[PDB]
Amino acid sequence: MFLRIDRLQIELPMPKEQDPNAAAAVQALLGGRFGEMSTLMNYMYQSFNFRGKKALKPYYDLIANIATEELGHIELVAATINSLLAKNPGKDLEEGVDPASTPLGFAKDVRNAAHFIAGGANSLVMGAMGEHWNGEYVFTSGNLILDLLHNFFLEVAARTHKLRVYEMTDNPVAREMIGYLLVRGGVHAAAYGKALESLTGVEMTKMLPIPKIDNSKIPEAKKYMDLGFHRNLYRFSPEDYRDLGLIWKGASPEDGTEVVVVDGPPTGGPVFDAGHDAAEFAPEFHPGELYEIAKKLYEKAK
Amino acid sequence: MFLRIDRLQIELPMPKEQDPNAAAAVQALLGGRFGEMSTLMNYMYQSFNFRGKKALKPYYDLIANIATEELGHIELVAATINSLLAKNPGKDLEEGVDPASTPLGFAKDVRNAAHFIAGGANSLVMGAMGEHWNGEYVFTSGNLILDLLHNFFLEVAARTHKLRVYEMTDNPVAREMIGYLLVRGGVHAAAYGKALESLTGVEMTKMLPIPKIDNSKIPEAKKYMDLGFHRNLYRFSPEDYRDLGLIWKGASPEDGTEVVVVDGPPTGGPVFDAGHDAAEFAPEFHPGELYEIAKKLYEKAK
Amino acid sequence: MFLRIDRLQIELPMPKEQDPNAAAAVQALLGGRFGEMSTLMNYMYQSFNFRGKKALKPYYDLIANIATEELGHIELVAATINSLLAKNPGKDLEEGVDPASTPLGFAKDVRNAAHFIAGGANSLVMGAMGEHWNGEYVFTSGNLILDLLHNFFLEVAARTHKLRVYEMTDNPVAREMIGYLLVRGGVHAAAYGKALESLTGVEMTKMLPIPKIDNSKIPEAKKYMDLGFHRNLYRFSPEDYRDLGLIWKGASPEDGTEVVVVDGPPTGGPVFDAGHDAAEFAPEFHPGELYEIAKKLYEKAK
Amino acid sequence: MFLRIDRLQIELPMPKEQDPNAAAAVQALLGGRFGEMSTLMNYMYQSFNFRGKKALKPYYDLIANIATEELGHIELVAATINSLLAKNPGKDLEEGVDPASTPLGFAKDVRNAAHFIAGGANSLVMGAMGEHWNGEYVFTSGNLILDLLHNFFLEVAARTHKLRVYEMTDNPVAREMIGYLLVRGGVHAAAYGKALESLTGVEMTKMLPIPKIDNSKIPEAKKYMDLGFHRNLYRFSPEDYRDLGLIWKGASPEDGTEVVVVDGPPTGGPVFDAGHDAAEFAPEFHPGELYEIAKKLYEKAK
Amino acid sequence: MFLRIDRLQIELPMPKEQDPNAAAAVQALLGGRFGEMSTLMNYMYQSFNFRGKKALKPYYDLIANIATEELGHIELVAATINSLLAKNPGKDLEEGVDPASTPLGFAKDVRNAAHFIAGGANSLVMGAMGEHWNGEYVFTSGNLILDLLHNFFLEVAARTHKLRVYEMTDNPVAREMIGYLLVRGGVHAAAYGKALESLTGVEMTKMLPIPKIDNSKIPEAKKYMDLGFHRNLYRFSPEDYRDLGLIWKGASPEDGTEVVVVDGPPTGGPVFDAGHDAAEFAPEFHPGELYEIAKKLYEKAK
Amino acid sequence: MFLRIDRLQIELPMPKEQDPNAAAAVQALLGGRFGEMSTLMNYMYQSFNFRGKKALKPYYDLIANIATEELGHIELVAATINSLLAKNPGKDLEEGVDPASTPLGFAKDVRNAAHFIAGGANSLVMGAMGEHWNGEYVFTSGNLILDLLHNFFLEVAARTHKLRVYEMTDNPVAREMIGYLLVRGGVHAAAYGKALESLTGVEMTKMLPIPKIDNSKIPEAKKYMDLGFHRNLYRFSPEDYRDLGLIWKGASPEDGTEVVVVDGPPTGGPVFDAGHDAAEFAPEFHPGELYEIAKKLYEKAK
Ligand SMILES: [Li+]
Ligand SMILES: [Li+]
Ligand SMILES: [Li+]
Ligand SMILES: [Li+]
Ligand SMILES: [Li+]
Ligand SMILES: [Li+]
Ligand SMILES: [Li+]
Ligand SMILES: [Li+]
Ligand SMILES: [Li+]
Ligand SMILES: [Li+]
Ligand SMILES: [Li+]
Ligand SMILES: [Li+]
Ligand SMILES: [Li+]
Ligand SMILES: [Li+]
Ligand SMILES: [Li+]
Ligand SMILES: [Mn+2]
Ligand SMILES: [Mn+2]
Ligand SMILES: [Mn+2]
Ligand SMILES: [Mn+2]
Ligand SMILES: [Mn+2]
Ligand SMILES: [Mn+2]
Ligand SMILES: [Mn+2]
Ligand SMILES: [Mn+2]
Ligand SMILES: [Mn+2]
Ligand SMILES: [Mn+2]
Ligand SMILES: [Mn+2]
Ligand SMILES: [Mn+2]
Ligand SMILES: [O]
Ligand SMILES: [O]
Ligand SMILES: [O]
Ligand SMILES: [O]
Ligand SMILES: [O]
Ligand SMILES: [O]
Ligand SMILES: [O]
Ligand SMILES: [O]
Ligand SMILES: [O]
Ligand SMILES: [O]
Ligand SMILES: [O]
Ligand SMILES: [O]
Ligand SMILES: [O]
Ligand SMILES: [O]
Ligand SMILES: [O]
Ligand SMILES: [O]
Ligand SMILES: [O]
Ligand SMILES: [O]
Repeated sequence: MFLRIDRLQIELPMPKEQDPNAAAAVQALLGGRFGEMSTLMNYMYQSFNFRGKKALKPYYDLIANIATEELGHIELVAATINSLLAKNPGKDLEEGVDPASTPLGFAKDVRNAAHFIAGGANSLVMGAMGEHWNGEYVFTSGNLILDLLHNFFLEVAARTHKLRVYEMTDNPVAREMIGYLLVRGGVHAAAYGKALESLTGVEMTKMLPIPKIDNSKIPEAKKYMDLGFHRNLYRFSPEDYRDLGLIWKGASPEDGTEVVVVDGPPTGGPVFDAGHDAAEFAPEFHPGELYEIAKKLYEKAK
Repeated sequence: MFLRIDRLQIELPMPKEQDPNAAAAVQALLGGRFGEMSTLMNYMYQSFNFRGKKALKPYYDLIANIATEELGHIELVAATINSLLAKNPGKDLEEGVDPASTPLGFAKDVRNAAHFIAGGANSLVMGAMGEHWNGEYVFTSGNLILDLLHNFFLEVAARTHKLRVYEMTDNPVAREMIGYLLVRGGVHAAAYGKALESLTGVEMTKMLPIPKIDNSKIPEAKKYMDLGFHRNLYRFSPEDYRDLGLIWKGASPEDGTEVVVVDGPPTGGPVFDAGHDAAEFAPEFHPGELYEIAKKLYEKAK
Repeated sequence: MFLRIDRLQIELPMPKEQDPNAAAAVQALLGGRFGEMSTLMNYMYQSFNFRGKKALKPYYDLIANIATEELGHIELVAATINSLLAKNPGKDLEEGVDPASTPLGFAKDVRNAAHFIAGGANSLVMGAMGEHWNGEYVFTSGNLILDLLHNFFLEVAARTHKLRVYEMTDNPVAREMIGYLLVRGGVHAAAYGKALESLTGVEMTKMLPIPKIDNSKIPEAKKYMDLGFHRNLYRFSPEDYRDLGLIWKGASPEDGTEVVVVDGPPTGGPVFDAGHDAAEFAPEFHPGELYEIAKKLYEKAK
Repeated sequence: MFLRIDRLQIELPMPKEQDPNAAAAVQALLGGRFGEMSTLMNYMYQSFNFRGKKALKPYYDLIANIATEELGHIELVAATINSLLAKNPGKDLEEGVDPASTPLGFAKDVRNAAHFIAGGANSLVMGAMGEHWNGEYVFTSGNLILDLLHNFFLEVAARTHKLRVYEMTDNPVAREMIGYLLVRGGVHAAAYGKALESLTGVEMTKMLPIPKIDNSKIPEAKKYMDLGFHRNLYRFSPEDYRDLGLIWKGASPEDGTEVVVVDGPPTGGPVFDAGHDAAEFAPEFHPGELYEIAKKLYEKAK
Repeated sequence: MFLRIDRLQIELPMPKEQDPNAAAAVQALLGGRFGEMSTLMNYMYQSFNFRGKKALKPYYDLIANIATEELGHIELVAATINSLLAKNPGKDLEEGVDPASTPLGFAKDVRNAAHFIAGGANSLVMGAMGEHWNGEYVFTSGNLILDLLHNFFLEVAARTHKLRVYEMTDNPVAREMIGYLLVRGGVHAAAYGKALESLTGVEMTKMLPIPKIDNSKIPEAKKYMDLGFHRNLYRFSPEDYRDLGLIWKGASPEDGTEVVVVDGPPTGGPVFDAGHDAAEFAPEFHPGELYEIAKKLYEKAK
Repeated sequence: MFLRIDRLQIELPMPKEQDPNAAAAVQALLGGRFGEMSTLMNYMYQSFNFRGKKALKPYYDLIANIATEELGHIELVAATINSLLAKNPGKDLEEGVDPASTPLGFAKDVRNAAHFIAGGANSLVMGAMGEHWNGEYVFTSGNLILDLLHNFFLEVAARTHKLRVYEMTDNPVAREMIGYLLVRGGVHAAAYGKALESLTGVEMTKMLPIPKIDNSKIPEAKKYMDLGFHRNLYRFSPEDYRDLGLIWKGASPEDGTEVVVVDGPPTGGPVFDAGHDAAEFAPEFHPGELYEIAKKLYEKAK
């Protein structure tokens, strides 16, 4: 079972203005083959399908727990996309938008028109070419070593996509999200590498980094490492998965320092609200009446 | 962000036999168009994309919270499929399997060979025809009423699929899961119906049930209604989404009785472990050495 | 624009038994790559996209008119599938079905479970492997000769699929439909062949038949040829497309006799009603109340 | 069976010049998930699959007839796309185009290059991201109420897409088509809402409009309402489907006025011919010889 | 550029019976995600896309050459499927087949009806669920180490699928092919492992075997190891790719013995001819006349 | 089996600078429905699946041999795309690229962002809309005439796509590749036309050219015809497929001159190396160390 906390894993800054094509690129990191939907769903299904949940508990704890962290990663990437697509972030009501004036004319020419037609200028479950995420992006073989090898690869392929998208987008919201997730994915690759070392004797962490560029070269990632985030494997559970430190121990590939298991989630930051976009009819063409209905619900609870 | 509890939402019975084609049918309820992946991802993305998270808070709480419940539903359906595919449920080691003896011969003739080739006799992210789940199964328009109308329909379509699959197999593991999720889906349809009533004045819950058959006629669903579980909307959050009762109030469609919000998840049941299946090399061809490695990780003194 | 006549293009026989796997095979002829959805949508879009609708009018008339015939062919193939899936053909009410008795148990083991889960034991927009029909099955290049060459090939590929499916099932409903559509497809291939001859001088009809087997060797096709139906190109329009005989003239490939345009559709046969299937909740679990509602709508006096 | 009339459901104006990206956006309304292919194919297959064609005749008439209207809607949207893609609308011959001069250079940079590579600058069976229409966009459950609920949703989701595309495209051809189809889809949603009211007692039409914006705010739609088109359900059949007025009666959601069944199709407008585009080789590189062949066909018919 | 030799990479045994469902399983090894189409197209595109073809030549030679071997592997797997589907292997003519006798009746009930409808009882470009091979099964990142890590994983995933299919069928044609390709895939995994060791210092070959079962335990693989074939990396080029031994050197993972480059292909075996299948119209319904045409082409004197 | 020669079928010129959208258009010719992957895989699978390999040998030789030529065509088109995507063609090391400077900013706005995210600025297995190539683009019926008719169509449809892309792209690398492949595809269509003439008596080559434009109007193609390349069917085999001249004889459709079989491949031109692109991490972020590793491999081979 799962619980939800209404916080992003990190706070995000506010864009100056909408950037459709940046959003379209960041979609690769959400619904593309090596996006956060893929790391999420790989580890989630592997955790369901895991054989030897007690006999191989340290490894089950690892996969089950990282799966849970990836839920917050799809959330964070979606928030980044939504921030880039928001007309009026935080503004509950805009008046005077006239559909006859072609208020979405810009969207005719952007890469991803689906963001504005199918979405209400919001994230979709797709990659940078509009390709919808698919379940064949999941590998769940039941063989622990084969799955872990897959997962080590998956994390460094995902890293490579994050680096490339970072190099496309100058928006601070994207750069902050990517810098943070470069550090988190670095932890995951290190953890799966340590798991493989324990099971096979092959020194997988010595292959890192892939590509051969340090996260320290990405300023936003460097800041998060200066805060210690590359050391941290958070236990995203009230009471379970207490044996993470049997694998998540020893040296960090980033700097050689001792890694640590942190009890509980980080404190994070606020969730994002894109506000009213009347031309998208989102959350309504003119939401004033619906806001009054919601206000009255609180009154009649008395 | 999210947390995980290492428990299924309910206790499931022990499978007494492998039933591949029953598993293949139950896959519709996991990765088909109207399976639990679809209710999950619809509500998850709508929750990310929600505009007016404070101004329309009761409705945000509702979608965000139901999304979180659906995480446990994909888990429960996957455990059911894994139960139907398990050769040696709960058993850490089977010896003496020889690939040359054709130990997967039965799998040649089953509907879903992928369960045995791609999976290690485990669940996959697909429906009853082998179709992998896809992101175009998600509707996230940004318009609150349009989304809620979609979701009401989605829940009753999903219910229809559950009823049809129930009629295909008398397997007790599958029927236990379906009975429970008929009740839970009944709550979700009722909740979206109540949300629509509040926003539009249209008495959507008076359309229920769809199809025109009562859950009380399904013995395994009646079991859970007899415990009161159709009344309960569980708040799957430590501290957030506290305004569910502004919508989740008034009469149950099942029996006219007053519905209630329950703070926190139900107690749950243990997770499922399919055990060793040597022919699937899962978790290893012979996992004895890996089990010894895992045991030695605990020798870590202190 | 289009009009509809509530009749199948031919009378079909009453199914005597459900035959799921025969239905699954016949789906190739509906939603597979070379099924009736493909001939329909190819000619429909080519007709929309046609350049020179006046300057090349005989060829426009041909494609526009054959497209219209193919609407009745998807209808006929769907009726055939529905006949093979019908539990109680023509019967408005069956009572006493109990879901707990596993009334869909047989469907667990059939090839196409989607017919029973997604469909209410009815046709779906897919082929013999469950693959949903897709728009990339359409070729609409704007170049008349290239399109016509495509269409000649399409018809003989479709014929090949019909012959193979015919050889898979001796079901009389399926064979009646296939015999008729072998004849109709023979007309379409001949017509596109004659169109190519007129534009290029290449004697395309001399390539027929493909494969090298005569329709006269298929008893159910010979039935319709014995009535003269291989001669007939029906003009499915009240007033338009009057120049078909500029192309549809000269010898039939079947027997060398003169072909003719028939103004208007053939008489047809009744539509098919699969009746009540309570286990599929179709048209309702118990439709008695809905039938009473419908009856009362007629009480509307005047 | 079906018949064809060589008229669009409304006349369309002529664009000043080609607008590739407008065409690419309008594709959502043709081959996207909530485009006219989807309303067409949903109602078409539901009509084939309908159980109780006599006992539930008013509802069968409704679905069967609306399906027929949607055939003219795919035609109208395709004509709109073709109008936006036409280089030389109405012009049968352009001379002097040299492929070596890069006459399609502009198409290198447009959103939808397939329009110019796979199509001969013509419509394709796809949406606004190039995604080909697929049969999984059809819902045909066999359960009348479930299907009608689906269809009510489908029409208002389609409306939402039409409004968004309208807000992207200032081209009169697009605005006229969309204004007209907003009114027609308004009729369909009202009709399915009235059908649900009759079967369930739930006042579905009171939910309209969705989104909460009146068609009267869209100038082209307002004109069509001033002509009475929101009242009209046309009977697209010579002799069938005569019981539409048992459901299609009472108040219009637009203005409260009495709705009416119109015997027969509207008179409509001319079909569209994009003319010659030599760089697309459409209908031929230089069609002069083919036009002479067609002329001679009329001579030799004497 | 490429050349072709009209020989399979090994001699295969004569099939003694048709086995449709065995063919359907073996399709996973052809067009599934981890089939030979995937190893082929991965290495082929990586070879095209390779940066540093001179500066990193040993690694280019390796990928370019293994790609070429995989061409013969798709050929070998297709021949195996065709053997399992052949009615009359090696026989040019069967007379007396009558379509009306339902000669394809068995095919109604097999898993893969497409083999008999779309194919003429022959291989298709698809996996074990009928899923057509797709280009998203290719990973071509341009980063040498990332690609090589991918390829190491790909080979051991492919091996896992081969082992599972081997366990599904005791058909001798299938098992001969699988035994040989277990050996060949073992060479490829070892070679990519050695390439990774050279570039990273990580002892990837020490992870082998994955799964933890030796090829020597599969009798048909041991057959080929007993001939020495696990030592051999064949250079499939007349004059190019001469630096393979810079990487393909040192110990075999199978037995610790020294591996070698073999200049040129192995001798091979004859190609397979499934013979006439009249019910499939393959190569014609009755090919006697075509055989006479072919014979007469040789009468060409000189 | 197959062999590889490290030469392109023709030399290609060097672009002045990267042209992403030209690359995206040329992708249609690689992985689109009528691209070189399709001609390749059609003929390859038809050759595997061919019945009567001896009795119909001239036709088997033709398909098997043309399949082999198409391998070099996917190679040539990929080289063209890679040339258009290369930042630094031929340059082994660029220093000073800083990811923090947004060095991929241009790629945010191009049509095909996947080239820069999933690819390392390299070719992908997809068409001009990002659609990945799929195995349903292959037709392998087992019926010789039906397949040959398909293949004649396939070649002229492919030609049409090549002409359209030529008209979009002024880059010499694209124009040279397309001019050459127009001539080669002209040979293939002529050859399949001659095969059909021999088997059927229908004068298929008289339909050529399709579209009705001569290759002589494309300057690059004209040059290759002036060199005689339209006459040449190269035998891409050491010793096999020696009966091509039984079909490949008589008049060329281009100019009436006698066609010829050439023993062996053409001499071709150099393969292409895109060089270092540090922002793509291709072949490494900074490949200096890897180049030193490769150098040392040659030293330690002594
Ligand atoms: Li911006
Ligand atoms: Li640090
Ligand atoms: Li625990
Ligand atoms: Li519970
Ligand atoms: Li239990
Ligand atoms: Li008839
Ligand atoms: Li009948
Ligand atoms: Li314009
Ligand atoms: Li009005
Ligand atoms: Li009637
Ligand atoms: Li060999
Ligand atoms: Li043999
Ligand atoms: Li350029
Ligand atoms: Li010449
Ligand atoms: Li030979
Ligand atoms: Mn992540
Ligand atoms: Mn991760
Ligand atoms: Mn659920
Ligand atoms: Mn639910
Ligand atoms: Mn037809
Ligand atoms: Mn036809
Ligand atoms: Mn419509
Ligand atoms: Mn409509
Ligand atoms: Mn291989
Ligand atoms: Mn391999
Ligand atoms: Mn080619
Ligand atoms: Mn070719
Ligand atoms: O991740
Ligand atoms: O991540
Ligand atoms: O991550
Ligand atoms: O759900
Ligand atoms: O559910
Ligand atoms: O649910
Ligand atoms: O057709
Ligand atoms: O047909
Ligand atoms: O047809
Ligand atoms: O529609
Ligand atoms: O519409
Ligand atoms: O509509
Ligand atoms: O492979
Ligand atoms: O392989
Ligand atoms: O392999
Ligand atoms: O080709
Ligand atoms: O080509
Ligand atoms: O070609």
